[PDB]
Amino acid sequence: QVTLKESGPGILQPSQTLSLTCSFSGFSLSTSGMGVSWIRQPSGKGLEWLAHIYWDDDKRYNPSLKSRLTISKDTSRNQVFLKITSVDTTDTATYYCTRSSGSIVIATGFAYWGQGTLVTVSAAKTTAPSVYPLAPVCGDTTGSSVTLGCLVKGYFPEPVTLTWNSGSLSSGVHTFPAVLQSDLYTLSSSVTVTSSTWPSQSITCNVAHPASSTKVDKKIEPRGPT
Amino acid sequence: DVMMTQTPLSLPVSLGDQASISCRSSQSLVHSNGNTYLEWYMQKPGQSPMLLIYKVSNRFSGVPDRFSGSGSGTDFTLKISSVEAEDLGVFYCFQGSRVPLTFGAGTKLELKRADAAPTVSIFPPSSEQLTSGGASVVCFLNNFYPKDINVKWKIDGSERQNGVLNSWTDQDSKDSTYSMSSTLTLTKDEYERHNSYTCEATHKTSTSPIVKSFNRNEC
Repeated sequence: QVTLKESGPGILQPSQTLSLTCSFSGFSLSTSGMGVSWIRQPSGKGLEWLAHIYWDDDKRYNPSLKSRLTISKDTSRNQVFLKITSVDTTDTATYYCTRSSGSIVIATGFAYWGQGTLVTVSAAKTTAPSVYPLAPVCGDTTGSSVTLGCLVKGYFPEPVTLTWNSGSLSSGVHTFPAVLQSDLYTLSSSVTVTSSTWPSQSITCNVAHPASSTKVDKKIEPRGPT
Repeated sequence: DVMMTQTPLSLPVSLGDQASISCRSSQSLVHSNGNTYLEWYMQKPGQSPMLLIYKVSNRFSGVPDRFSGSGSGTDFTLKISSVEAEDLGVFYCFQGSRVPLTFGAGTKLELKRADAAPTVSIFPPSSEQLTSGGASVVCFLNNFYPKDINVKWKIDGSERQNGVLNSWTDQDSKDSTYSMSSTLTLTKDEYERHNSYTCEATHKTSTSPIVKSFNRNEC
């Protein structure tokens, strides 16, 4: 019955203004006891409360962001807004909107939450991944199964998608979360297959970076002595 | 600000187990009125947080009787009497007494299983990467438990700490293990200045470390 939906640009550069919208249903903002809070979560990390707006247009902000924050409402349109000025790198987070219990006194009871929208703040320019195939050491291991790899280095923004043999090599696969090397992202993936499979058959790493409209295929091929 | 601290930050659990998480705040949460505003939210991967317990001891509507909360003032506890799979994720205590509103950092309830040693794989720089000036040496440490592991890079028997980037998966859905990727990034020139490359894992499954090494020149 009660729903919340957040929206806004997913990428900004430092110093720009982020304007987010919370669109909702199932309750109205012009009834006593109703409140909408904005909360953010950097990836991996914990929640941080930002602002709260009340049924009567009373407001409350995080003092640690106060000068940059403005919480606003369009009660008619079922819309709650936030404005964050002078964005910097650390404003990179998923931004949630949430309504409180709906009783009377409101700083608690966040029962209904929106989906959350990802905002990333970066001065980085769009950059296609460099994709490198990772062949086993130039050696002679006699194991039943073999591990191969694929390194995806120096891209912006996320996401990248990475499959093996066009998604038809699925298990034995560990694809790691991207990490941020100096404005730029990097990730890697491994496959473990049977030694009778490889190099006897073709294993290729497939990488798409939608944001830059690139697809790269990289065949894993036995190393040479040089 | 009120400082919510949670213990422990990770709790390995078997399905069926009792679970207890503590929340200590930096100051009393009793209002001008006698009622305390201490809450417990939970969050599953890819999903938004959910409210569980409010006013210390009161379950939200539709929250199973297995979820129990107790305490006052400064130390609080959340109890789950029989852990189910749907319970796995992160738990946050929360205060709404004083502005700013704050959450604890979270407690990850995770699945227990038998210890496993990681399968370690080391990978020399691809010739394609070298051509471009860079030299990444990559090490996969796959399917281990517990999640606590440590990686050491050594070049010609000397430990190397700088230019190392690590990444860890979430606990696996089918085998309850964890995996880690560790990349050492050098310049091509630095790479070529040395010979021996070693990725070293220390993990409780053995007193002796699992290492994978290669030598640049002779292969």
